[PDB]
Amino acid sequence: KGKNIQVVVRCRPFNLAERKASAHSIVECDPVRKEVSVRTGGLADKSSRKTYTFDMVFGASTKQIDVYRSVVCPILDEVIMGYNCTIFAYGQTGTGKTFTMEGGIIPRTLHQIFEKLTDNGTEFSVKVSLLEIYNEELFDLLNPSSDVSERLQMFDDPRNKRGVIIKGLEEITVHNKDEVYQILEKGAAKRTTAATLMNAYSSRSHSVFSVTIHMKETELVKIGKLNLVDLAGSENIGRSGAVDKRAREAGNINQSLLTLGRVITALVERTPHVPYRESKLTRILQDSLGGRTRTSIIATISPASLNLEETLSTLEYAHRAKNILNKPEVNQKL
Amino acid sequence: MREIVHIQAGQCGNQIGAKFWEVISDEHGIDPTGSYHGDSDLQLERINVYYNEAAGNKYVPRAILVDLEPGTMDSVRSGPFGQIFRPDNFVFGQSGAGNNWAKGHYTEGAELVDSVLDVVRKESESCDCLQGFQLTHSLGGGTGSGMGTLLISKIREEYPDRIMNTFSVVPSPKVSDTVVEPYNATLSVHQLVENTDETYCIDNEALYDICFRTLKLTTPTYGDLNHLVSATMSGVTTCLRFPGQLNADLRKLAVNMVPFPRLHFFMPGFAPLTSRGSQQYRALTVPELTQQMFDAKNMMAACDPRHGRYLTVAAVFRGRMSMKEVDEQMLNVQNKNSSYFVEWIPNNVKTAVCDIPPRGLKMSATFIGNSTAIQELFKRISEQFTAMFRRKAFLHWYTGEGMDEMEFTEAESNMNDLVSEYQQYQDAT
Amino acid sequence: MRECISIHVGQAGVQIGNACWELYCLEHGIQPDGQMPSDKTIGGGDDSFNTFFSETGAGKHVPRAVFVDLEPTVIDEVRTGTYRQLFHPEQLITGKEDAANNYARGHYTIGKEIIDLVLDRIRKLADQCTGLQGFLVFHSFGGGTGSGFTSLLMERLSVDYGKKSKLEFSIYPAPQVSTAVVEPYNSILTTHTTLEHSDCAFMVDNEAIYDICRRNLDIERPTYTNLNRLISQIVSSITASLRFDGALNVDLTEFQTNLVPYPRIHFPLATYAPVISAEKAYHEQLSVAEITNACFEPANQMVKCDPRHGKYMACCLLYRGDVVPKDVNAAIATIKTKRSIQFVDWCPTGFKVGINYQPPTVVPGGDLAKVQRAVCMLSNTTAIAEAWARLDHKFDLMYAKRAFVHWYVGEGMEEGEFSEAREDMAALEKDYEEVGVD
Ligand SMILES: Nc1nc2c(ncn2[C@@H]2O[C@H](COP(=O)(O)CP(=O)(O)OP(=O)(O)O)[C@@H](O)[C@H]2O)c(=O)[nH]1
Ligand SMILES: Nc1nc2c(ncn2[C@@H]2O[C@H](COP(=O)(O)CP(=O)(O)OP(=O)(O)O)[C@@H](O)[C@H]2O)c(=O)[nH]1
Ligand SMILES: O=C1CCc2cc(-c3ccc(C(F)(F)F)cc3)ccc2N1
Ligand SMILES: [Mg+2]
Repeated sequence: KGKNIQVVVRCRPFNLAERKASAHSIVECDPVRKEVSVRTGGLADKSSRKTYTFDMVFGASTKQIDVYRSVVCPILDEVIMGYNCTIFAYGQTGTGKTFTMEGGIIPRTLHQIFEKLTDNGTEFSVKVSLLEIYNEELFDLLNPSSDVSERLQMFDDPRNKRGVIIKGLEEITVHNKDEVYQILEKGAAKRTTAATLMNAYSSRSHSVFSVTIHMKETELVKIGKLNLVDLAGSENIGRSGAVDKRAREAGNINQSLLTLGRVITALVERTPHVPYRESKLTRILQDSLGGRTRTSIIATISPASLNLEETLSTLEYAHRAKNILNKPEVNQKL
Repeated sequence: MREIVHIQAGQCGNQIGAKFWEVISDEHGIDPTGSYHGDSDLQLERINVYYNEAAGNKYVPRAILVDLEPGTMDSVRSGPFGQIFRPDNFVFGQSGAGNNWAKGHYTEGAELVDSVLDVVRKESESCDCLQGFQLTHSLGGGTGSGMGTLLISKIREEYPDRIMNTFSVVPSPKVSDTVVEPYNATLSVHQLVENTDETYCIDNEALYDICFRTLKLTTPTYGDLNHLVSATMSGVTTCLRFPGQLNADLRKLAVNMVPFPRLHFFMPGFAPLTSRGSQQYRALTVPELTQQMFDAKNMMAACDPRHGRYLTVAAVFRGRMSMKEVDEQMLNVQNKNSSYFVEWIPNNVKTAVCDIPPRGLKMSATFIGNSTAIQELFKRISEQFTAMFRRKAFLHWYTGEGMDEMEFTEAESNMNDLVSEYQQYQDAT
Repeated sequence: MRECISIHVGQAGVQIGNACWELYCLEHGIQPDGQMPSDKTIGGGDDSFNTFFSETGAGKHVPRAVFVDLEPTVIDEVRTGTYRQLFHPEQLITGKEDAANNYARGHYTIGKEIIDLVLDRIRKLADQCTGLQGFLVFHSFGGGTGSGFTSLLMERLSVDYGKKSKLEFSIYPAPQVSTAVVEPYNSILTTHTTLEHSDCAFMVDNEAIYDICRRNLDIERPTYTNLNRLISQIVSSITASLRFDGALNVDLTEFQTNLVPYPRIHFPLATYAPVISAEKAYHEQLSVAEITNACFEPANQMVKCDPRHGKYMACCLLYRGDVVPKDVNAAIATIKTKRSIQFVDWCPTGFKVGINYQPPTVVPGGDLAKVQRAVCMLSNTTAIAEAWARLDHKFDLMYAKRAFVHWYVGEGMEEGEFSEAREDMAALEKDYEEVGVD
């Protein structure tokens, strides 16, 4: 059941780096269409095109706020219902993982969350967490109080097999927006991963930011949870010419991105075994995968012809995401 | 170079690893002085890389002595070629696991670090890079498991770069001395499996049965079987280290073996596989080795080869083979069973020929593949553990061990998840 | 005269080249020491001589060759060998870390370190030497080393030299079997990109050649060395023509340019005839017709192909031993009259072929008996493309499996590149078909 997992594609305005690249926008975004078309060339020159039709499609032009509004606001209501929701950002840094996170998205969100809840008037508490997944290890950003790595182990809580429990991380509740920001600023610093040669900044680690909201009204008690996941991406080591350690780390993740290719081919498969446990990320994710959790994916792509692989890889993943059946259920609790 | 540290631990491995190292040393043919008795340069260099040269050109074996109890090492040292190892090289905790995976695990570790660090430092210094490390112990028995659990994580942890294979005897599903005994193993192994890139295990029972049956001896001797096992290992080391007309690097083979790295481990196979009388009396024809390998009997572990599926099978021939022989062997495999061959990838098997035929028989081969049945069987054992869990015997001791129940549950759980895949292996051809 | 250097990649590359070189030494009669007790090389440094080695020291001949290997193993053998004494250590290099048969991994990891030395080493020789008409490349498709190495090599060499011709003698996995799962991944991935850079690429029918040679041998199995032996000898014949004028000597490359109407067709398939086993050599004295006819038969064809299926846009003939063009003509009439070989409409003319004065070159300890004449032919067929496809499919299956993505992923190689290989293969096949059609 659940609504199908929602997938939107965003094509970045040609990155300045792209411009230095003199990358050319093969990519065409027809937002009316919600079509995105890529000059593959096929074998042929990229007269040849590959065209996809998307749940939502944003050209470079698409303004950030708009995106959010269209994607976040509906999620926020689900959180207030008790939904568990997750939004994952994929694709190129140029495409604006960084463009998206630098600005909101996060700072904007906590303000709105309190505003909607308090207008709701529900008695509520808000707790946040921020961790980074680096080389298959967990590190607490959110609480500098907590360690650089939050004490991280995960077990099954029997209620949901997919449902898991991450012992030791603490979200600290604050009724006010303000307290959250103070954490927010703190968290960010911890969050930051390694910069890259190619990009000023890169996400070495996948970042998972989670906001849990406890709501009580006269008595019905609901709990809403939102996970904002920012992909960590690798570049070809060979291209990078990065130090071996750097290459290695990139390779690990990159390889992991194949393993993420693989599990998602399984979800499409509806194959008996879904390799959630092969990554900490997909295990944590695990209950969300077409799961009860209401999930949305924002795939960012570069018009640049230069990176064939990422364009092709984002196109394959968009197909593979739809296939898995997302059963968001409002996790409304009384 | 690229020496690998050899580890013997667990009492089993206290024998077994020791046997392996010693036999390998025998393979060295280096005199007990540690100088190289063997005329052969080729062996000498390869061994020599393996064994740091003491003055007097002694060969310093790459091994650590771990004692369940200190006597065990003593027996080892009192055992032959004590001299070759410098006593400095090894140290062992007196305590040992105590045949408790957890209990040993917790207790051992403190000792473990001290011992490991010194040796590891030396070893790290010793070669520019080690291919990896080999562990010998019995998981099924409490210490192999207990030590292994603690050791493996850190040891692996130290170099993610290094690729390590572990050896442990798996408890015979047929019988256990105690129910608890495999219990210690199970947690260890379960934790171990993810931890260690490669595990090589043979069920004790099958090995004993096969060894015994083949032997037609009253029983297989522990040592002898260990010797057999060590022999199995030795060929791999020898062949790879040694030049070969076709030699495959460990990396390529290893990566190759798993269709992708996800597949955690493959189960060992030995060739030639023959009965004691049969093999000893009989000489292998070129096809001969393959056939033995092919049959169920070949697998050290007991499995029905149909029941199992082979992700891949690899054999290392030792010595030269005729190309035609290459053809014949390869051809047979595909022909023999569709399912046996992996449908997906042709040329499932890859073989390398050792440049030099092994000491003794000219041709040697190894078996690679997994036994579906065997893995499944093992999981069943965990189920037995589960049943035991209903008993909830020795929960307290476990408590003393300090391991949580959840680890137990999960340990089974992960295994359960994996095991189904195991069947899947068979399901796929 | 001109000197050539050969490059060996992978164990296979070295071994094969090794066969080549020693043959050269023997054929010259230059002692393996490198300074022949025999008199100095023919015509002093003959063109053949110079390519094979140079006389310096003076009074020493040192071969022009570079041996590269990721894995120390094969190269160390060289060091062992007597030939090693001939080869000054500069020429021979070994690599610590083997490819481990990852094209990408071996290529990236190994290549970076290796290249600088090799390029320098080659460079110095290149500078010193007058130059090569071209150089030969050896490597293994299957071998990771060849795969990774070649890819790195191809771009760099191409970029730097530009004009200098490149030829690659590569081992094409026999459709019968692949040693490794990796090999299909390696081969396809490596091959396609590199090939485009390369003027032409050569692949071997391990199965076809091995079967054919072995069967010709009527021997249970040829030695690998023996198998190499065939390769070397043919090559030597090739060298001989250019090096020393035959009845007709042609610029091999220049002729080759004629031979391949298209850069699109990197290389015509080449054959050597008569197909001579030791026994085959024994059995008959080849005649112009006989050799040609023998050559035509697929048995001759090292590659397993239906020559009928492919068209012959054109073929080349090499001649060895005494020959008279009249005989050639007689062969010509025979061939021309014979329907069986199909000529593409495009090329009305068989021409051209060349003849060598000297009897065919042989690899030392040559298994096969000498043949009066040696010939080589180039043909372009769709079928040859098909063989590539044949391998491709398995690779495709592998890609369908998407197995072992991770290893490449560690490399950072992409599925897309592979897909590109496949697509490129498809396009290439299409091209081959298009050209193939008369
Ligand atoms: N194949 C062999 N199996 C053995 C041998 N000795 C013991 N075993 C098996 O190994 C298991 C016992 O493990 P160990 O010998 O290593 C005892 P360990 O030092 O690890 O721990 P403790 O129980 O604290 O002594 C059990 O399943 C035995 O059947 C041997 O020489 N060969
Ligand atoms: N032309 C020849 N090919 C050979 C010979 N022996 C093996 N081969 C083929 O070579 C291929 C293996 O390649 P290599 O041995 O060169 C391996 P390489 O060094 O490139 O990489 P790795 O060994 O994986 O590190 C495989 O297809 C074999 O069938 C030979 O004597 N001649
Ligand atoms: O079977 C397949 C084909 C490849 C694939 C690639 C991805 C991916 C790889 C890389 C990126 C990124 F780096 F561009 F972000 C994004 C998605 C996800 C799923 C799949 N499934
Ligand atoms: Mg013991």
